[PDB]
Amino acid sequence: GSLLRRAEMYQDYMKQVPIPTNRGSLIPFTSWVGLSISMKQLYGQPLHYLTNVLLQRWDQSRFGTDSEEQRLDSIIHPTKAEATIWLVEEIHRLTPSHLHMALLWRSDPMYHSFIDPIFPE
Repeated sequence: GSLLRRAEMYQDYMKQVPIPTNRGSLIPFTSWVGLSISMKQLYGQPLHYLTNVLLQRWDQSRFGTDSEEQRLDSIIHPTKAEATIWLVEEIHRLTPSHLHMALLWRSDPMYHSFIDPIFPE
């Protein structure tokens, strides 16, 4: 039963945050985490634990490349990138159980580092 109270409160909160229907202009970016910070600044909403973990994994995945350094937004267009993040965020708001979240957090000693603070409102 470890972490069940906080997982339930967390998922109950995130499932109720609406995905913005009105979008801004394209956001230049050089990392997925960077793009997510821009989105949090501009739209003033948190992103889900599962989104923050996924974006960090996408950034980590680029390391070790044989290619020369290249801006991420020269590979994935910012409009598509932001759309991707809102799509995965909607999945993570609407589908996972709080039991599943508690199970992940039991195995992730740093889980709190992927949970956003409360935003104004």
